[PDB]
Amino acid sequence: MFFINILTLLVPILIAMAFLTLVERKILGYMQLRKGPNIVGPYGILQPFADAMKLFMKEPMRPLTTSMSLFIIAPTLSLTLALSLWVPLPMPHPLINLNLGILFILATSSLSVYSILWSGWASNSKYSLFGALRAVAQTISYEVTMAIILLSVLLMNGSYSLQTLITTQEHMWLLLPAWPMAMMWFISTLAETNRAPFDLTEGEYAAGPFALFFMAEYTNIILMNALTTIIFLGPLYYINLPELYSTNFMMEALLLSSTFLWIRASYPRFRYDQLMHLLWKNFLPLTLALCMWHISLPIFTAGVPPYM
Amino acid sequence: RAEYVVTKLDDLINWARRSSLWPMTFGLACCAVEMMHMAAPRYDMDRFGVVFRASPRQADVMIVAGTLTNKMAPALRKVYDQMPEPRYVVSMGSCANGGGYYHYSYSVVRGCDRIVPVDIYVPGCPPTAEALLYGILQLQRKIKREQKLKIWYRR
Amino acid sequence: ELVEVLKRGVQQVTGHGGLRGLLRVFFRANDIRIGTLVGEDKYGNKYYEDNKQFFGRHRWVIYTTEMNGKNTFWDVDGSMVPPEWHRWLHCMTDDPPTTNPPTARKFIWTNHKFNVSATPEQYVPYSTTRKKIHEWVPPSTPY
Amino acid sequence: MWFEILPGLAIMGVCLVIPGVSTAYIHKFTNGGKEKRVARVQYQWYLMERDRRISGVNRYYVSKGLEN
Amino acid sequence: MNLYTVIFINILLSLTLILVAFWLPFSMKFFLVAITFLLFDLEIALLLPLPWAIQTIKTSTMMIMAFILVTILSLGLAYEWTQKGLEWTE
Amino acid sequence: TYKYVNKKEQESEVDMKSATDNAARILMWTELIRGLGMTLSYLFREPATINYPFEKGPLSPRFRGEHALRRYPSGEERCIACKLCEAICPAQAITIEAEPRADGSRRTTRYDIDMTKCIYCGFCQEACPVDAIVEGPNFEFSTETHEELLYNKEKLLNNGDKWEAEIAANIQADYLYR
Amino acid sequence: NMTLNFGPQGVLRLVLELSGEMVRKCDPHIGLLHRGTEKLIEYKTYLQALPYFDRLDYVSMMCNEQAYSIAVEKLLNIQPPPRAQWIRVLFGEITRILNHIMAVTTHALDIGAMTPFFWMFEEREKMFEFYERVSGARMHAAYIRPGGVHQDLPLGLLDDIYEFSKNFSLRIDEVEEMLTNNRIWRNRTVDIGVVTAEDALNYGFSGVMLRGSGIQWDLRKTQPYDVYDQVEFDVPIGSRGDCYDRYLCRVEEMRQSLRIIEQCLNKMPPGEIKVDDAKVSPPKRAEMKTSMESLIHHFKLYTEGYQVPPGATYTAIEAPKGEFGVYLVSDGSSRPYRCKIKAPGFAHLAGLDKMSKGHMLADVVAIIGTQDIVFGEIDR
Ligand SMILES: CCCCCCCCCCCCCCCCCC(=O)OC[C@H](COP(=O)(O)OCCN)OC(=O)CCCCCCCCCCCCCCCCC
Ligand SMILES: CCCCCCCCCCCCCCCCCC(=O)OC[C@H](COP(=O)(O)OCCN)OC(=O)CCCCCCCCCCCCCCCCC
Ligand code: SF4
Ligand code: SF4
Ligand code: SF4
Repeated sequence: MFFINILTLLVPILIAMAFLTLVERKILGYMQLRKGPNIVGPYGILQPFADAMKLFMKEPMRPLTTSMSLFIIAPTLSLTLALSLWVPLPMPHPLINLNLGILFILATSSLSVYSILWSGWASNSKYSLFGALRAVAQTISYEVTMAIILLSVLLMNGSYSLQTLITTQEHMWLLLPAWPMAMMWFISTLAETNRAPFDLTEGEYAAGPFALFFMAEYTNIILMNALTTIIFLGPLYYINLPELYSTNFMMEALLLSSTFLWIRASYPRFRYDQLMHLLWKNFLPLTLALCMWHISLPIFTAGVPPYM
Repeated sequence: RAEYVVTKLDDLINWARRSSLWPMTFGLACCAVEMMHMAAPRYDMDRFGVVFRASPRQADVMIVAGTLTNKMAPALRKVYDQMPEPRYVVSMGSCANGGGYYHYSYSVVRGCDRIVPVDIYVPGCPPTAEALLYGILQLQRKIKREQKLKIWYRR
Repeated sequence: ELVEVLKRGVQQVTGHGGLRGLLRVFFRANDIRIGTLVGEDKYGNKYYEDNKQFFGRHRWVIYTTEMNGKNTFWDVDGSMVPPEWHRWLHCMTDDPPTTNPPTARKFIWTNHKFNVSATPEQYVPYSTTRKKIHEWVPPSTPY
Repeated sequence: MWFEILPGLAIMGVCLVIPGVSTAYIHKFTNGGKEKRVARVQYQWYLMERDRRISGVNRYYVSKGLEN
Repeated sequence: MNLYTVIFINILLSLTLILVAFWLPFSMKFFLVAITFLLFDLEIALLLPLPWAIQTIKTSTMMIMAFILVTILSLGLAYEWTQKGLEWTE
Repeated sequence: TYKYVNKKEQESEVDMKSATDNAARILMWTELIRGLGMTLSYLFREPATINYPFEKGPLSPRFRGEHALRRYPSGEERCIACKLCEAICPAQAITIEAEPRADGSRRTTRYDIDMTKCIYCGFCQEACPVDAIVEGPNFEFSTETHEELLYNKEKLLNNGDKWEAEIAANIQADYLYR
Repeated sequence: NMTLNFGPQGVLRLVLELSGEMVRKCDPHIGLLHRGTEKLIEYKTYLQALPYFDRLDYVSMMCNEQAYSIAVEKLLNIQPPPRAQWIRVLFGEITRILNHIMAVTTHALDIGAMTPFFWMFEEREKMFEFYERVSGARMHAAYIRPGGVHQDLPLGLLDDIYEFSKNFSLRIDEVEEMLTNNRIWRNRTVDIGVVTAEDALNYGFSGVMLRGSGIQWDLRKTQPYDVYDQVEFDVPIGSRGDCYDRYLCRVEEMRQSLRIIEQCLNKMPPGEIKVDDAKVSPPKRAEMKTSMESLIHHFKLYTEGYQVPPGATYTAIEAPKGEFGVYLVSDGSSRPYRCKIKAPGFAHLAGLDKMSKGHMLADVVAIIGTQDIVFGEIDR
């Protein structure tokens, strides 16, 4: 039964990424006063399969000055992490019920720098290494707030578990409080996923590797929006209606993933220096201040949460 | 017979390769504003599956748009070589078809067909985005009319 | 005003030859609009009109499934449109052949040919001018 | 018009709803019509092992009650 | 056993995809950034146990120590700022 | 007469009201939600796209596309081999060679155009004193070889016979402007 | 020094010498689009050469035909009539709008904001429709010729242009909402590529690159050439000489173009369209086919065109990118002896290196966009 559960978890998220590609294209088109894909299949639902076939049918021109080891284990690692992140997620009951689950998320997210850096060091150049260093620095820098935000918001629920946030928001979202922490969390998800306006790394791989990188990217997108939904937009949980919880979670995650593309179409890009100034001069001060605020709140209020 | 399933396999491969055409837009001159107008809403390049502009390292088709000079030919050839097989080329305009209004000049290549092999020639100075789209669909059909697996089987 | 939209939609769906015609249309021309049939040409193509759509979509055409021995159920070209309908479809006119017919002249093609860029009946160039310099030919008997 | 992105939005929504209800149903099936008991500390693990030992069929979810 | 199974499955799937792929046919600024990230990640390490520390009785002490941590971290940040360590204008 | 862009008529006020307004603009991300709203509005409009092979873009009776060699109602050709087209063609794309025909007339033996040299300027049909060579309406004549675009008297006469039912009408439309 | 070659793989080749992330040396490379227009023109009549100007600076093409027309008319010592002058002004302003759409939107595209491109190239299509309705070609309309204009306007064109001018303003506002006050746009543009007025002058700049630094120089309010002296419009000047000021200048220019088009439409006069001097401009076809002299003139004009008394000129046009000039030398022949084209992008690229001082790699791509660099007018 467990292998069946694993299949039910993995297959749909991959399908959902493959179709999130199409949703992005169509939304950007309609925002640009055009349609997008209409032909290959009814409304385009065959275009992702077409593209997958095309890529995987191309011929890989593997750079000659390179290392096959780091050439193969970079996208393998990326996809492995992007899939193993979806495991602990309570939807509402999790495939693997972990304590310290958000910490597992932090770590398995921070482990992608290794691939995004080995790819560059493998490609024998200096421009690719420059780009890789810069992207690594960006991702690293934003991991700091990605961590502190949770460190401060996990004091309204005294546990690092994801199955406690359901009862923590059994009456009210964690957005009304910490809406300044969300606005800083919703963005570090863009910069972490190198998503516009933070795409200074994609604005040098064969068909298969490029496809794996694409899959990892969009999977991480869906997952970050799912974390937002679970944490700051706690859906409904009636003990007998996991169906209800899952429906609401899906709706909110789709809202968020469409907001990402809304933004991509709406705004220009950033400049690496200004992108780093943003964090190190606007997000870290406010983050530390609100961290102290949220360490004091449960004290000068008698609302310090429990450890079950 | 194996012939039936091999025909169907080739048909599927060609469907994918023709429905996921990604262009490298080697745009040199006034035969590129028309490609832009073709990506624009009224023609929506992206509606058939042809992305607006991708990287020259993961592209399938290559649109040569405008006058190719003797100072620019080596870079175009290097791009063609870097591109991954199976790769196709489309020559958009008189300049790239035969040199056009500068055919008798000292700094012009009298046809991109001397630097790279071409599959579809689009005539005009400039050819409307409608004509460029017609040419790209002609390329789609040229792809749909391939028999790779058949020739490898009856070899 | 939403139920009226749904009604317009269901009539747009059922406005064809049932499910078979609906699938035919939706899969050849990714569109299920309903319009007025102004005419039909010798080659089996149909030309529809609707003046409430915007400029560029107020006229359109459904091509034939066969043209001069060719399965055009999927393959389709704007080169199939003969001239008289080409001129009304690219909006050079407000009047189609049915009302404004062309000038009946011989030496005009009765059967239209589409693009032949690679078919065996394509165009091969050559020189139309005869030989200029005629050589000398000696007799077939010696001395 | 804008109502042509739904063919994909709904596909993704169904694919994102499947995991949750699938896991819930499979839990209810593998654990005797009840949720999968969680063990955040050793006390709950002890209770679970004890239920398993008193079951007589080596399964923690076979509740016995007063009859025994 | 279950975590092991899931991660093994993911690794197998990735390697299978990447096999099919082939079988079908100096500036000190970045260093300073890395160092600052170290000095903040270790602070995260010292800051993570607050959900267990705020369950204690010595609240007047946890308040104090957490405030000390955050304050001196902010001061170090401000100094790295004043000394032009967050500029990028070579 | 001139104007100023990015210049204020006078200094502003540092009042708490305006300072708080600017601080709200900064923190609450106000000037960006309006761009989000513009994109949403555009999402909720009708796109300008058209099915190409079924819906065609609009043109005019003056469009300069593919070439054609015309005839008279009798069926006789019109080109009298006067070479004005060859003499005005900027790209030197027209090659002509004429002779006296057995019926004693000025007619061509050779009339070649190179579509890889034509810039599609119309000067040839501006010069033709008989309306024999015309840059017709067609634009969908792409090929796969560079040798199908070297036209000749035969190809051009076939194109004329093909498209005369349209060329004649467009000329009837526009000939009063020229 | 971390040197690199950037731009190709769309004919630009920058050679950049950096220092970390800063930019120390920018060496542009030229001649990737050099065809030999100025030499080919020497083997072609004064009419066989016009298309070359439509092909130079290919986003306007008519403010290009116009300069050549004015130069040849200055030599011939003729002048076209009022209706031709008004049509020519109207369409020059339309080309201005096209060019400024192009500039702003490709700027925002190379920066990252891409939706204006698609929102505005539809309007560009609608104006190519005018181009075609009047000339038969969407872009390269060999429509403005020495002596006036080839053909008159069809009977349903001014109404369409009015319907278009009605709404182009709301479209500009749609774009301004997204771009002008966006903090990210302002950060990408403000204080970038600053340049002072005296250095601009000494570097040879023209147009927005002049009047974004406080200078007051427009070759339509000064040195006017067409009936522009009969129409009103403002010239927007800047205060700091940065990309933001130039953006605002181009926008307000797109607005003054509508202000001029309203007047051109309302004041369109009747009459002929080309000088009735059949030794310069051909006669009509009925007169050609009924009158001997008209037919002789047609023959001579389309075989051995009009002869131009010797001399030299430099006729400057306030093109959307600045002063477009033509040093045209004439012998008493049907063909010219020399035609040198003055393009602003030339000096603008020349000054790119100084304008990219104390800036990163991602600001150079905006410094370029602020010049509207088209390489046809440059490489020629
Ligand atoms: C060639 C390509 C190479 C690429 C490979 C990339 C693989 C990386 C995949 C991501 C890494 C995931 C890291 C796993 C850490 C697990 C942390 C965790 O929370 O597990 C703890 C688990 C539960 O304990 P707890 O939550 O504290 O309380 C339970 C009481 N009810 O209690 C347990 O301890 C469970 C038992 C531990 C299971 C961990 C196994 C992790 C997967 C192993 C990967 C092996 C890969 C091959 C070898 C790697 C190289 C040597
Ligand atoms: C009890 C009383 C006291 C309690 C204590 C708390 C009181 C409230 C404190 C106020 C909190 C303010 C909100 C916190 C975040 C603010 C961050 C911020 O302001 O960023 C500043 C930065 C611009 O800074 P700067 O360049 O200097 O401005 C231009 C100068 N003219 O701005 C930026 O660069 C941001 C870049 C944004 C780019 C992407 C924008 C996308 C927006 C999409 C919508 C997101 C909406 C949120 C989604 C929620 C997710 C569920
Ligand atoms: S063919 Fe004409 S429009 Fe195309 S690039 Fe050459 S000159 Fe420009
Ligand atoms: S339209 Fe073509 S063939 Fe005719 S004169 Fe112009 S360039 Fe020559
Ligand atoms: S101008 Fe007309 S009649 Fe004279 S040679 Fe050319 S096509 Fe023939």
